[PDB]
Amino acid sequence: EININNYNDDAIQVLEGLDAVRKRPGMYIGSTDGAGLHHLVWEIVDNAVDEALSGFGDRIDVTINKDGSLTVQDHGRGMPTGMHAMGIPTVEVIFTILHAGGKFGQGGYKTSGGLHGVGSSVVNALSSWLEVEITRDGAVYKQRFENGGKPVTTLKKIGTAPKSKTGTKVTFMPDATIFSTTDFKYNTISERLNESAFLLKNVTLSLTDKRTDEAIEFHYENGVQDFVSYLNEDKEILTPVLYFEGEDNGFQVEVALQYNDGFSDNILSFVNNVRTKDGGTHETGLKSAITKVMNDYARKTGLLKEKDKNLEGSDYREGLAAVLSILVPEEHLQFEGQTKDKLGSPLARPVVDGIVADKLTFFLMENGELASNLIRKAIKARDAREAARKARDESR
Amino acid sequence: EININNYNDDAIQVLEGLDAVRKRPGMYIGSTDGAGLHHLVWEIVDNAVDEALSGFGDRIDVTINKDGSLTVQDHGRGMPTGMHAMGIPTVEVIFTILHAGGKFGQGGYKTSGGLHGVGSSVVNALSSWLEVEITRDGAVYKQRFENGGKPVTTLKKIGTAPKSKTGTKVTFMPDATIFSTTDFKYNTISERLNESAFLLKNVTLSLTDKRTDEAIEFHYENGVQDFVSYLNEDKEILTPVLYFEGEDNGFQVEVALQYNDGFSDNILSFVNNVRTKDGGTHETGLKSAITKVMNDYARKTGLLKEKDKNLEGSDYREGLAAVLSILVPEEHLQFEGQTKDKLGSPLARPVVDGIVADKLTFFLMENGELASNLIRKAIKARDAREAARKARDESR
DNA sequence: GCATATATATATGC
DNA sequence: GCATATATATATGC
Ligand SMILES: Nc1ncnc2c1ncn2[C@@H]1O[C@H](COP(=O)(O)OP(=O)(O)NP(=O)(O)O)[C@@H](O)[C@H]1O
Ligand SMILES: Nc1ncnc2c1ncn2[C@@H]1O[C@H](COP(=O)(O)OP(=O)(O)NP(=O)(O)O)[C@@H](O)[C@H]1O
Ligand SMILES: [Mg+2]
Ligand SMILES: [Mg+2]
Repeated sequence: EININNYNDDAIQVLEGLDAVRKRPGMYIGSTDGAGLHHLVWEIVDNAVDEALSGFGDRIDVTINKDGSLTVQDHGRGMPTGMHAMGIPTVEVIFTILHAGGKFGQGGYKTSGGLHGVGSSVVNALSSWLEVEITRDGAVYKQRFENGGKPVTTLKKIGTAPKSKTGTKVTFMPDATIFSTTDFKYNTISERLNESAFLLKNVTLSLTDKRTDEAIEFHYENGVQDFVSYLNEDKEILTPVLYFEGEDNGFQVEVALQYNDGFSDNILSFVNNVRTKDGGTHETGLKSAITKVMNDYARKTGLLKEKDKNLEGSDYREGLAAVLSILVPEEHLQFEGQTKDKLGSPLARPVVDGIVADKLTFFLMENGELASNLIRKAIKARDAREAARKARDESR
Repeated sequence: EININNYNDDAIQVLEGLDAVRKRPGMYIGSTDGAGLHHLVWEIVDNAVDEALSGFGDRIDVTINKDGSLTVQDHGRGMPTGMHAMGIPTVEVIFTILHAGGKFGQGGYKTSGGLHGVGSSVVNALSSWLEVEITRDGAVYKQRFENGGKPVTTLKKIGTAPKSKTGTKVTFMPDATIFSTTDFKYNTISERLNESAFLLKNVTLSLTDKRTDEAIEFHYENGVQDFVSYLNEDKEILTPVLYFEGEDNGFQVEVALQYNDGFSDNILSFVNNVRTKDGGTHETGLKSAITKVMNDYARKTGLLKEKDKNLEGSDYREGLAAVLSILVPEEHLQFEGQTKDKLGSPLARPVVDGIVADKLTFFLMENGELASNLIRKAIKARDAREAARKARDESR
């Protein structure tokens, strides 16, 4: 037996890779609960999106099948259908080998959300079967895997097509043995695709559930502005949607703002169309140049007096709705961990802060009335915040 | 030439493992700053700690070399010195292959910090050079890597040692090309190792910084009680140090708690001697149980009434300082992410909430004067909080 | 029908 | 500059 009194060469083991991910899923998707479960879905969809963000495809069709598996069809270029430089088909590289793919700087993708090269393999490793249909250059190629991403067929030609017809169609059963639930939730996927559809002013995403025949479809002519509105729908707005966009040593930033009656700060941020829910170097940029440009503004118009300290950030965000969406080139792309919740690209902080800072300073100079009322609300906020502290402190 | 318009099988690159941690350092230590740099220390210490937790090593010393490299010596069993079955020294397999080790429950280890099979390998990949030295079985073996972990010797026997003596000595220089800083910080390391000491009664930990001639040692006999006591040192207490402890399903919970005249809570938790700075299922059951037990004591003794609302867990934790250290078995260990920052194992919410609730019940039932000052403390809390709500609301 | 989680929303302090 | 907890709503499983 292996011991403890007996730690020899025999005791160190090497996982075959997809096996590493079956053993330590937590490292790759976070958790094996339903939140875990849906990260598989996001991995495949992010792949169709990265195709669309490079220019290929105007339609992604997610589909919960009767039997419980899920499908992502796109009209992008297709996965390469030949022999890879390593003696199994390239598709087989995508799905079974880790740290492999097109987004390492080579030039196959423009800006793009994937960057680790694990996504499709992680989905593959964690499924009890998985199928690919590629459409390329007149032909349709299929291949299947079973029992933790194990090839059971080579890539294999099964049909012809119109020649203009291209794209990828993945379908996987998540593994009952890995996940405490394998019940895909139509409500979760609907809300995700909707989030994504905002971010492709030119794309249509769809979800179809053959379990219930429910179906929805998303499309948005004005993108991040439509996003902000959709955050303030059944709410009551105290400003028109501000829309600021710009570029800067290859960064591309798009931002939409609109205040509401409310008191919440509610601001959503995205690197290369990938929601970064914990914020990051980009969100900090925005937060910054609001507080700077508002405080600077109110000092220049005397509405915060001279001997009067500077409002705080909380104040200026109280009631805010903001969608921030940056494209960051691959050479500058850093997130904080195999996930993609937080953004560590130190360049994004001056990028955004810079671009925002200019656009905003110039919006207020133009709408004096709107901008004064924004500074008066901010003043009212620090008044409330201070009254709470006054109180909480009196009581001790 | 590889572009958007020419994407066939050469646009997919396969990164050799250690190159991947160099390509995407965020996925692997989350940042390439002072915080990332100090991650490379903690991985090598946790490896040493893991030996002591299985019973091997009474000592762990850490040195910041004049040249700015850092050593970590342990007297544990030493890494296996022979030939791994994949055809290379086992030492090599540790420092150069990802997803490899003795902690996937094979028996080499009891319960350990580590579990991913990557830490040693990450430190090597991010180092201008790395040197191991194993003492086992009468011999001192030694092996050197350069240029992000490519081996420049093999595992070479370099001399003699006495036949019962054992240990591993890991020296590495962080790679200045990767990190924005490679100054190791003595205060930082001091602090971490202090804390690693409170959980290792059988180990004395050392830090020497040959840059400046300063050293500290660390040894504790009392675990989380010595830890809580130090957490409160220059504060004023208002309670003895409380210590619960219990076992369940092979898990082991230990926790120390103690209150101060302050308004802050100070909960520190640990899985397998590894610090979980974001909590996780085990901190949460810790907190759950404090709250539920204390409101039950509230209503049973009548300091809360029918008409009154249950107190928030926030109220009960003001001035709280606590250290929760659990031991969780490999076959249940699971973090959210590669990062070990928060625990994700489901069975630990019940276990810790079981052990503490039972134990803390028993204690209030029997320390009623104190139990009532506590409850009264949470109330005057709640009245501060609920004073701030009204005095804020009364401002809008 | 009971308690389960789930979608959402505010709350400062170190 | 940084971490969610829950408050209480509703929807759904034991
Ligand atoms: N739908 C698709 N269409 C075309 N190519 C694809 C598609 N999905 C994956 N690929 C290719 O397969 C590679 C592997 O992607 P993937 O396994 O998800 O990792 P990745 O996109 O690079 N980066 P990450 O998603 O951060 O893991 C990609 O880089 C693409 O070249
Ligand atoms: N100080 C040491 N003494 C003895 N064996 C060691 C030591 N350091 C590492 N090892 C061996 O190397 C293996 C892998 O080290 P490491 O790569 O950091 O992996 P891990 O500790 O298993 N997993 P992880 O640390 O989760 O990032 C361990 O399982 C041990 O067998
Ligand atoms: Mg991807
Ligand atoms: Mg380790």
